[PDB]
Amino acid sequence: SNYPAYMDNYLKEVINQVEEETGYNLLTTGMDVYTNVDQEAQKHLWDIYNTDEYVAYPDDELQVASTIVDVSNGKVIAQLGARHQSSNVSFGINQAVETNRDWGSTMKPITDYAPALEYGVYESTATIVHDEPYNYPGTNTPVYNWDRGYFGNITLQYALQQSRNVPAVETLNKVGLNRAKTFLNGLGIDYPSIHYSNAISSNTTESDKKYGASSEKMAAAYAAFANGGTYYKPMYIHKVVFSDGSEKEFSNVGTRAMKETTAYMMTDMMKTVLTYGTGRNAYLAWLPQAGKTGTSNYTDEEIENHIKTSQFVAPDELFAGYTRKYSMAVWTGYSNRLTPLVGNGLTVAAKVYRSMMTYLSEGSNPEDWNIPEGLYRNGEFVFKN
Amino acid sequence: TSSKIYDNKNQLIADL
Ligand SMILES: *C(=O)[C@@H](NC(=O)/C(=N\OC)c1csc(N)n1)[C@@H]1N=C(C(=O)O)C(=C)CS1
Ligand SMILES: [Cl-]
Ligand SMILES: [Cl-]
Ligand SMILES: [Zn+2]
Ligand SMILES: [Zn+2]
Ligand SMILES: [Zn+2]
Ligand SMILES: [Zn+2]
Ligand SMILES: [Zn+2]
Repeated sequence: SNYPAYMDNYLKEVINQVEEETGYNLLTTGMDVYTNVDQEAQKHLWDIYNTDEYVAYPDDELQVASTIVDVSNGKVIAQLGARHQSSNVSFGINQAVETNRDWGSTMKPITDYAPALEYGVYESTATIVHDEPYNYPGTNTPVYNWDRGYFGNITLQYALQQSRNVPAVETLNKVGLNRAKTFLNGLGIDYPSIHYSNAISSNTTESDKKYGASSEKMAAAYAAFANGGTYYKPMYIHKVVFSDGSEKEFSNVGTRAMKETTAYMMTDMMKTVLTYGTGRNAYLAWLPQAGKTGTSNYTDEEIENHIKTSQFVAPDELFAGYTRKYSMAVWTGYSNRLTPLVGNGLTVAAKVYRSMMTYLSEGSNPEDWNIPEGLYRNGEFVFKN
Repeated sequence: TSSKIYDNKNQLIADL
């Protein structure tokens, strides 16, 4: 024995964060490290992943990777990048932190809508947007919705709820690429160069751990919504003790990335995603929470030469939700993007989220968010004073 | 070289 299997991923990042911070590799240098991982939470997550006691998987090769963050300090309390993957070699690639996969629509809240309300492009969640034939700015390439259809004049909250692409890209045009990119920096996310395609895709040209999105980064980002607009750099360690006796404490300093009002508005709209939208498989009548779903697609080449079914398919299915205490981003798909997620497999990400959040909150007495000063309700929407 | 690692409840979880 050396270390349990369920901590492989977590321990991998600890080694790295200590390395980045102090500059020493604890595998060749004696140190005592106190981490933020919630052992019991980890264990439970592992069972959700590797057992059939919580979620019905279509098979054992389907993958999952998620990260749970404490929205009050950015501490990563649980993380796991793969399931039923026992190719024992320690600290292999941890998918929870890799930004090689597309997070689709989970990018809409932080890349289009948050910035819009933040910068005054929209004054309320009732604002009327446009889901009509529309081409990517500066091109004749059309922006398609999954059903290749259009709802026309719908409200901001409804556009998000049903995850309509047109309104999202259009919104990104009104917000402006440069400040949309600056707004993501406030949430830890960045691209080499941002493009309109990023209004609904995290797909980027350069492949680094920094560019794009990963469960790790998405959770930290959404944590900002939950706590009122403050972004905390994800942390795996909070203290290390060198063999000499001197110690190092790591601070959870948070930076405001959006107004208190913007956060409440985004949150308000995102809970309707779980109630009447795409994220209905993660809904809990007793838990005040909000989230967003995402589905990536296959290229034409892929659909014709590699996809052998007429069933709705995708290489990636994602969910990123949060309660008032915890933020969790989930990723699902196969190591080989060419193996699609089908029917039952697509509900996996949401259900994995629901199971974990149940575990983390059913015991406590969860509180809701309170309408901050500067906004007022009016039936189903929220407006600025 | 040996490095002990603890969780958030400050209880040992690994030694490397
Ligand atoms: C957001 O996720 C959005 N997704 C897409 O438009 C994409 N494919 O649709 C098949 C997409 C985004 S990035 C990429 N390569 N392809 C909408 N999201 C959902 C959802 O489940 O949240 C939809 C159901 C409709 S499409
Ligand atoms: Cl109308
Ligand atoms: Cl020691
Ligand atoms: Zn359990
Ligand atoms: Zn197995
Ligand atoms: Zn328009
Ligand atoms: Zn461009
Ligand atoms: Zn401590």
